[PDB]
Parts: sequence; C-alpha cells; structure tokens
Amino acid sequence: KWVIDPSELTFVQEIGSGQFGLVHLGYWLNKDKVAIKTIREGAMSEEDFIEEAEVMMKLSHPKLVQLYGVCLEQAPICLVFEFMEHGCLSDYLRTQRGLFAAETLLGMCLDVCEGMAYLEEACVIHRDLAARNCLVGENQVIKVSDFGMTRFVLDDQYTSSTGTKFPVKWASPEVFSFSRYSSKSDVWSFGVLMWEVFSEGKIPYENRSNSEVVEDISTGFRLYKPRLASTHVYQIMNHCWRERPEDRPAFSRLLRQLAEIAE
Ligand SMILES: CC(C)Oc1ccc2cccc(-n3cc(NC(N)=O)c(C(N)=O)n3)c2c1
Ligand SMILES: CC(C)Oc1ccc2cccc(-n3cc(NC(N)=O)c(C(N)=O)n3)c2c1
Repeated sequence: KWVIDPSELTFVQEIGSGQFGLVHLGYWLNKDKVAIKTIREGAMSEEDFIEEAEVMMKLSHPKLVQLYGVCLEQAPICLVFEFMEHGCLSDYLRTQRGLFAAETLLGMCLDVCEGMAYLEEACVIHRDLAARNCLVGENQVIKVSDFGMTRFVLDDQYTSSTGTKFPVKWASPEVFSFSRYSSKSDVWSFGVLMWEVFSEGKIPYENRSNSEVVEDISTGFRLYKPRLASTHVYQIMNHCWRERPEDRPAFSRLLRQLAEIAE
C-alpha cells in the first residue's frame, strides 16, 4: 500500500521551504531515510492524485526519484520520497559552476535521458521536465522527479498555456499553443534541460518575456550553443527543438545517440 500512517514517519531536520510547503529529512519506519514534502491545503487536487497511486506506485527505475507513499490522515498531507542528498540539479549546477568536466555534464544528460526513456516506454508524460525537477543523489547520479504533477496543481496561472506563470521556457510549440502533451513534447523540454546542464545552470531565455519566447520560437530562433557543448551535442539539442513533434527523436533514439557520443 501507498498510504503511510503518521506513526510510521519521523521528521528529523527541516531541509527547506518548497513551493507547496515545507520539506523535511526524516525516517520511514523499517524502510529508509526519506524526504517528506508537506503540501499546503488547496495547492493540489489530492483526490485526483490518490486515484492514480495504485497504478503509479509500480513505476521504479534507478534514474527516477521514488515517491514511496502519502501520509493523509489529516491535512496538510505529506508526500514521502527517496532522499536525494545533493538537492535539485539547477542549484547543483550553479553552485559547482567551473568544476564540471564536459563528460560529467554529458553523463548527467544521459541519466535524465535514461529515466525519460523508461517513462516514455511506460506511457507516462512528465509535462514540466526541467533541471529544477531533477535531483542529484549519491555519487552525482541524476534522477527525474515530479513527472505528471502539473495535472494536479491547482494554480491556473501555472497550468494553463495562457497563464501568466506558464513554464513556457521548456514548452514545445504544441504545448504552448494547445497543451498538446506527449513524450515528444517532453523531448523538447529535455533539449532545454540539456542546454541548462551544458550552461551550468543558466536560465534559458533570461532576456525574454513569455510572449517574446513564443514569438522567438515560432519564428525559428533557438537557444545558442553553450561553450561546454560540442557541436555534436548541440546538434542533438536542436533535434529536440524541431517544430513538428513527429520530427523530434523519441527518448529511446536519443538515449542510443547520446550514449554513442559519450562512449
Ligand atoms: C526545499 C529546498 C528549496 O531546500 C533544500 C535545501 C537543502 C537541500 C539539501 C539537500 C537536498 C535537498 N532536497 C531534497 C529534495 N527532495 C528529495 N527527494 O530528496 C529536494 C527537492 N528540491 O525536491 N531538495 C535540499 C533542499
Ligand atoms: C504514492 C505515489 C505512487 O502516488 C502517486 C499518485 C499519482 C501520481 C501521478 C503522477 C505521478 C506520480 N508519481 C510521481 C513519482 N515520483 C516522483 N519523484 O515524482 C512516482 C513514483 N512512482 O515514483 N509516481 C504519482 C504518484
């Protein structure tokens, strides 16, 4: 079962304040050390989420952060995850900027691509893949997290393509125009994630408003090549950013292409 009783969790340390509430380091009885995220009432559709728990608990892969269960006896509810010692990838890149070998950056992209190839095979769409949603664990392994969560977020300004907070910087044209999500729209986001990795955590299109990103992308403009990305790596990024989803590679194809580049 995915229901975790309150008596089975102990909070040890406050890790920080997230988007939906607090994050603690804690222990899960007879199981493991965990990250526990407390979710503010009203931030998510909890009833919708728990309906998918029996199916979603079956997903398991070394490059996906495991969400073990939910503590829901009383509000605010808690989501219990595998603990990722080095935190989010975006902050990890920014704090260690100048210390990364190009091979390590390519390895980080390969970990994410492997996790995404598993989700693509499982027919699970991430919808908001970005360096901020990837986590860094033991021996600098990168794992994907928060896949599918935007289907439960209750803030319309974030989830609607016409919303003032829409994450347009990672959105393919069919997502920013029609919310047409697919594993091919996640491939576009993955190309932006590759750019974030090779730029050591720079913000994509930092000098543009949301409408300006939409105009730039629709007129064929793309993110410039980061200094650390080889021309072969940048070519792959551009394949992720093809206007037509049908022309983008599947994650299964990207994984083989990037591994050949690495090895
Ligand atoms: C909550 C964030 C803003 O603050 C921190 C501060 C320090 C951290 C140190 C280590 C790990 C962190 N950490 C741990 C996380 N989750 C899991 N599954 O372990 C996350 C996350 N962003 O989801 N960040 C940390 C997160
Ligand atoms: C207790 C969990 C399995 O319940 C759910 C319920 C609904 C979900 C809907 C979309 C995605 C889910 N989801 C998200 C997960 N992991 C992270 N790191 O976000 C997992 C997992 N199996 O690791 N499942 C869901 C997980």
